[PDB]
Amino acid sequence: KKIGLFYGTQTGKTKSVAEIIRDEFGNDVVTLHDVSQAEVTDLNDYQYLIIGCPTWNIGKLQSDWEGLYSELDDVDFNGKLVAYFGTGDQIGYADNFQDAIGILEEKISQRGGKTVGYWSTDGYDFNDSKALRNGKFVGLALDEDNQSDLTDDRIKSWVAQLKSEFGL
Ligand SMILES: Cc1cc2nc3c(=O)[nH]c(=O)nc-3n(C[C@H](O)[C@H](O)[C@H](O)COP(=O)(O)O)c2cc1C
Repeated sequence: KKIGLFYGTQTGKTKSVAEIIRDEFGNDVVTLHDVSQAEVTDLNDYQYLIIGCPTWNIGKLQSDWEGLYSELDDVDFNGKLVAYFGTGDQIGYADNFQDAIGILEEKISQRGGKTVGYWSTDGYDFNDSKALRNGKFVGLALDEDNQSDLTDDRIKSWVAQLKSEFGL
């Protein structure tokens, strides 16, 4: 209802984290949107938005989000509060860890979106990320490949941080 969660997924991993974020907020609060089936004007249907995106070869947006990225100039995000999460592999892609949510955040915040849900880099091992803003991550960084065991507590903490920042 109130929050729209817009995710893109190639191997199902960002999709399953989205479901866990959805159940943590309440199914009554967040509705899931796979960007493969989305129009970019679907983002207009919400004042509170959650962006979910993994980084793929080579340091690119997942392909469904990549498709929409070009059209982001056609939507106005002013007044909207926007959160970001991604899944990533910090061991194999230490130079591009979570680039996708940083790429998306740059554009959306430029087109009006107000970023909520900044996350600590304490607990990760990487060299570089387009997702860094004053030494914080732009949203929750998940690692299902190397750090899957940490993911449930990260979601629980971040959703609680978000419920508070969104005003639920
Ligand atoms: C060929 C390939 C390229 C990848 N490139 C990156 C990348 O540059 N940055 C990153 O953080 N993770 C990278 N990864 C890891 C994926 O982002 C990670 O496994 C993610 O969870 C996949 O999410 P999805 O299942 O929702 O598509 C790559 C994985 C594959 C197999």
